[PDB]
Amino acid sequence: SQPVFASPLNVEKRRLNEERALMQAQKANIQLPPNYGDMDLILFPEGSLKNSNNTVIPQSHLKGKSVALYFADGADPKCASLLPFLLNYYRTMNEGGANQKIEIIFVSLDRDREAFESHRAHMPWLSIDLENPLTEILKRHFRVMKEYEVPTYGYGSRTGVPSVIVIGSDGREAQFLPICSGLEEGDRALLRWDWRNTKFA
Amino acid sequence: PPTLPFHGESAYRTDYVPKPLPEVAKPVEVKLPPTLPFNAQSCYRSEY
Repeated sequence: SQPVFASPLNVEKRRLNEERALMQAQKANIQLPPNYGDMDLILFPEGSLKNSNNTVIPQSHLKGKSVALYFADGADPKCASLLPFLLNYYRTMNEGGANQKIEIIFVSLDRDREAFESHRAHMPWLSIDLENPLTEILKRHFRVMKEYEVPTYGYGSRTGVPSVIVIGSDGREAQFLPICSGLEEGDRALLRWDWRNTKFA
Repeated sequence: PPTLPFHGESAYRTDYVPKPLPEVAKPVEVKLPPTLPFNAQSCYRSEY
């Protein structure tokens, strides 16, 4: 239940993990319901991520990297301002090193496929397509809304787009980079991104 | 007239989110240096 309980992703987590606990109990002094640390999920299925020029890349290639979800629109002027800076951070951080360390996974608020592709051509990191429900349940998970149009479960707007969320393996928000947040310091929050502690185990 | 939605979240419930616990199970293992043999002997029993 991190950073929130009432996400579709955490609902799926709880159902899968606890029904596994139930069938384990039926097969066998085991806790019902299971502990949140003991809950394990697959954040991205096999067909979710896709790199440049459209070849499938799975979750297990993200091991040993600080991965951040880029929640972005195409026609948004903050997004247009922020895209080249996250480009230079990506380029310099992945050139200054003998090992790749940072990764970025885009999910989109473009209106349609043509806007999705026109935005996508300017981003070299990993991306998630617009039709699969992952690109929506991730936003419902990480509390990012364009406006008040989702059925919301007493949430507040954690951020408006653009955002980058450094994530963990079990969906836990490792850290927030505050571009449009409580600090409101834009296009310099990328420097607060650490890569020592926030690994994708 | 339309009704504007209510966005808002106080400072406590924005940043005093329940945090992950720090990982700790780290005892300090100590190695006892093995005892040396007692190679020492008395004068009376050495010479007499």
